[PDB]
Amino acid sequence: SIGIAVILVGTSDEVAIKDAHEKDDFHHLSVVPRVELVAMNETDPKSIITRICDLMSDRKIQGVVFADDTDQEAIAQILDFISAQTLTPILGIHGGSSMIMADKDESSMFFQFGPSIEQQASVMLNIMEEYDWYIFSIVTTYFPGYQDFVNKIRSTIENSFVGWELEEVLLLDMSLDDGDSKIQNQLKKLQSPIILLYCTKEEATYIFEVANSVGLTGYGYTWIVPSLVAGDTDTVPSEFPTGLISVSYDEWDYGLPARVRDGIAIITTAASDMLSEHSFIPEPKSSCYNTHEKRIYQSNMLNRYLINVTFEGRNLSFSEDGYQMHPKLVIILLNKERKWERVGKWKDKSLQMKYYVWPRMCPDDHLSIVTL
Amino acid sequence: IQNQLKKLQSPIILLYCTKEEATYIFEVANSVGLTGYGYTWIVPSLVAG
Amino acid sequence: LIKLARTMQFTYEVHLVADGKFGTQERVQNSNKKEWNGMMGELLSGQA
Amino acid sequence: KIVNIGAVLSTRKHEQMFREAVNQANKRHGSWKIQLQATSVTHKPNAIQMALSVCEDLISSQVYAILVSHPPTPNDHFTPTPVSYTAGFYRIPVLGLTTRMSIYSDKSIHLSFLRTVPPYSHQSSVWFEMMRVYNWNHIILLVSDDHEGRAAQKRLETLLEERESKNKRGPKAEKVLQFDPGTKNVTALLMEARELEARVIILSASEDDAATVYRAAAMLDMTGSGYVWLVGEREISGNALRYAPDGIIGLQLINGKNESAHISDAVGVVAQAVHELLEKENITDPPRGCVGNTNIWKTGPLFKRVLMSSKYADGVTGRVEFNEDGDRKFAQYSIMNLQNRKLVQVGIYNGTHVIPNDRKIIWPGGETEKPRGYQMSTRLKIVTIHQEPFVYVKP
Ligand SMILES: *[C@@H]1O[C@H](CO)[C@@H](O[C@@H]2O[C@H](CO)[C@@H](O)[C@H](O)[C@H]2NC(C)=O)[C@H](O)[C@H]1NC(C)=O
Ligand SMILES: *[C@@H]1O[C@H](CO)[C@@H](O)[C@H](O)[C@H]1NC(C)=O
Ligand SMILES: *[C@@H]1O[C@H](CO)[C@@H](O)[C@H](O)[C@H]1NC(C)=O
Ligand SMILES: *[C@@H]1O[C@H](CO)[C@@H](O)[C@H](O)[C@H]1NC(C)=O
Repeated sequence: SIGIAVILVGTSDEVAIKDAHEKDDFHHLSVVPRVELVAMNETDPKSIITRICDLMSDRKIQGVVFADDTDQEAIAQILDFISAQTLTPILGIHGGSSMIMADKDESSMFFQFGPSIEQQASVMLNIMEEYDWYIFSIVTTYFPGYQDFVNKIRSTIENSFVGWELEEVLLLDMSLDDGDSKIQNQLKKLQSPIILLYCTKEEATYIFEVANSVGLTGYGYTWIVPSLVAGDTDTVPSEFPTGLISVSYDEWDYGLPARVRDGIAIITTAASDMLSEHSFIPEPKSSCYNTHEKRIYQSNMLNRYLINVTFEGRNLSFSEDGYQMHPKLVIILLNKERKWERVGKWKDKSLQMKYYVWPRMCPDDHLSIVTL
Repeated sequence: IQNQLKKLQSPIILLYCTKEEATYIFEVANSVGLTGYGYTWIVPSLVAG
Repeated sequence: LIKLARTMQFTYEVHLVADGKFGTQERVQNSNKKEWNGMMGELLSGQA
Repeated sequence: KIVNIGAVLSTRKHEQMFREAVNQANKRHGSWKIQLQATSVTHKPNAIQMALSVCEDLISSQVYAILVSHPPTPNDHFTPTPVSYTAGFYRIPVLGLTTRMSIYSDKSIHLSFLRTVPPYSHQSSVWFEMMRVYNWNHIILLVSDDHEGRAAQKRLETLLEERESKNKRGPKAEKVLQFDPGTKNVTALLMEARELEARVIILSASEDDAATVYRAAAMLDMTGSGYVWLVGEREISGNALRYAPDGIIGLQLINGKNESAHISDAVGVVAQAVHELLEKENITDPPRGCVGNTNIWKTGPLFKRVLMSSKYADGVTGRVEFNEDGDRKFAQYSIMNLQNRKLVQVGIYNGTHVIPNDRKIIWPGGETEKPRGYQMSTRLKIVTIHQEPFVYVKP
């Protein structure tokens, strides 16, 4: 009996109680996919701590799968700390937990469910190299993750055989709102169509109203943002210029029960590939991490076998820092109706989208020429 | 029209208006950053002279 | 080289290149990093 | 009103110290519009139950900020984390005293957190200043692969990346060298480092690794004359001195682990901030309770930010002020030396002034002149291609 638990908190997913029985197709590995399910209303730290280690103390939970919402990544930190303290592979999968922590802990076994930063940067570069040919600028505050975002696209810029003329990157000290007007003069000095930026939501509002003050919001431009600027909503604020493009996770069609099944399969396939090949013991814990963490500390960790697991015809391996190689991404844009229209899919560095011509929304040029 | 004034990608601009209008236009060109040294302005013997 | 060294107090050892080619830029197969070929590479890598 | 704070320590006598300190704060500051008061608890060997006791603290009082020190345990890394996670659920600004690990400064993981001491990362600024002083302009940078190492490396590079360009170029790292924590037989790395021009290296790793590389160099004698190097603070303590080559350069914090002055400074600055907070617009509560209330303290960020910008008057540790991320600035540093199996203050680093005001530095090989690095190679290595009228090839 492999202890797999599913926790759905503050959610509306009662019908998923039937979704667990869809895991009866787990005969391919033929190792016990023993599974139960729990639930809960509104959540705090204390509730989570108590509830989960009560469960693991009750019925020998080998692993657990989380799912919640309301976007308070504090739970994403809490679950990681728990994982570290108990040496137990948990797998948080939904909007609440699925917010990538940059630097997790060492003794953790967390393995979140979503895309990194560099992957978003590479998708941006693919989109750009399709039509608009130059990374004409990068304007970013120094919110964390800063130095890596620039480094990734720069490393891809240099290491290519096509044009890629980057004009200038320039940060801004948003913490003191005086010199931003001069740096925004210099932002007008970004005489360049395709600009890129990376900051928080309120910073995006501020920068967009400033670019309105210097008129860079016009149609002689185009903007791109990662899956952090306002993507976590269907309510766009003001100041957001239309035509704006982003790249977010596919939270619009990817089935929550499909997610649950995927995670269940993940843990089961891992347990099989560990035991059947070694006949080892993924020994359960006596209690939640009260005193006896030492007896389990001696056991070698199956994380190596949890890293690389396929199933269903999909490569679902992670990286060492807990994010998906080969995730499922989509591209979205802000049309005139101020609603996030879904445009393109992405898999294996491929792109499929709206027809080969770009929409090029309205605020008289760009004739269309025919030949043979 | 001041966005279009930024669309005056051009060093030597000329203008002709009253004094208060000159103040207004100059603060606007400050708002769109055309007051910078990538420019030069000329006025007739009516603006504040 | 002899005259230059006598003028500048060197000490050295000469070795021919490994693959005869002068040098040009190339993106190798089964990777993304474009690499300097041949002798230029033997310089830029650290071998000379 | 009755505004409350709290902290978790390990002495249990600094409990009474902190009580007397907040007593003084009551008597000292303000025109008595409100009252101030606190409550202290202590650590425990279970991390989970420790966070639980923090939740108990947070229910037992409408807390306004929390403080915490380091217990006598050596697990310095993972001790002060659970309170920060538990508070971030409500953006309760928390202030740290006796921890240095640089993972904490990340504004995206411990989004509500401040401290009274700069972390190990900032240690590189004094290195850069010493480099400017003694004109050493070819430096080897040997570091570990922990997040700490990468933080130190990134900070040092972005600091030395002056390159303004509107005699010669400024000091520049010749190369860097990664290195895996806890591993033995690093000799392969030192063997690669040996044949460079530079005669000066820099190290930053844990103390056991320091001992390992010290012995490894002792086998290869990168410790002879002409070689000089300098380290952080934890490379000259514990298992270090038993293997340090006589004459290295280290440094330590001016005050260090005398946390009582820190207690005083912290309570003073928190009081100074709160008596500027309470009037703004809509404080109205901290979240009473640590259960059921699944919402955030709607004023946390603003109180935290104004606490950050709060320039203090004068503490037991001089004028204290916080960086753009909540870390004490301008703190002093004291340069040391391994004066033949002994430590000695050879100069003090006053904030930005470096003050060599002592007898004499003694460099490793036993010499007495400040050596220069980069004894440029006299031997060269030349490549050439077989081309008839310019280079002939004959057996
Ligand atoms: C899933 O993808 C990863 C990475 O694309 C694969 O790991 C590669 O596996 C091949 C073996 O054929 C190695 O040669 C590569 O070096 C691996 N890549 C990396 C980055 O380590 C993995 O094999 C894939 N698994 C499946 C089932 O497709
Ligand atoms: C990873 O998983 C694949 C599954 O196809 C397997 O063939 C391979 O042996 C595993 N390990 C590595 C290192 O690729
Ligand atoms: C291990 O240490 C020995 C010291 O005798 C050394 O000769 C050897 O090269 C080292 N191994 C590696 C891989 O560096
Ligand atoms: C801490 O410092 C204060 C003054 O800075 C001093 O009075 C006190 O004795 C010190 N405590 C210890 C333990 O060194």
